Amino acid sequence: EMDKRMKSLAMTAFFGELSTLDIMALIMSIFKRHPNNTIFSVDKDGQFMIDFEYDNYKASQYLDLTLTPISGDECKTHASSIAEQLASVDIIKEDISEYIKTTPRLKRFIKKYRNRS
Repeated sequence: EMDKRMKSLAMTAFFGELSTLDIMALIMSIFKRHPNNTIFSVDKDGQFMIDFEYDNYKASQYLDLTLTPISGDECKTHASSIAEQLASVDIIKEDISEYIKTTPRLKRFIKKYRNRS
């Protein structure tokens, strides 16, 4: 089930700073857990996001987002965001340590997480 600390941090200290990709990288980094699959989605405001599906939850749930599967037409509309996020996912997977290290908000997040006070 979802980690209560990660959720809290994502919704306060890092409110609005994190993407579903960030959440996937952090889950990988903190918990060594990988998604089962990816879902091409869009949010309330037609922003494209790859969402990540795990055993009992999605990455988007850490951000309290209500996303919807992309339609056929939105595939064309979001082709550029699709290619950038795919490219990022492969980067994250290749060396999660380097990504956390070189992504300032993620590195900060790991610090805030590893310190309950």
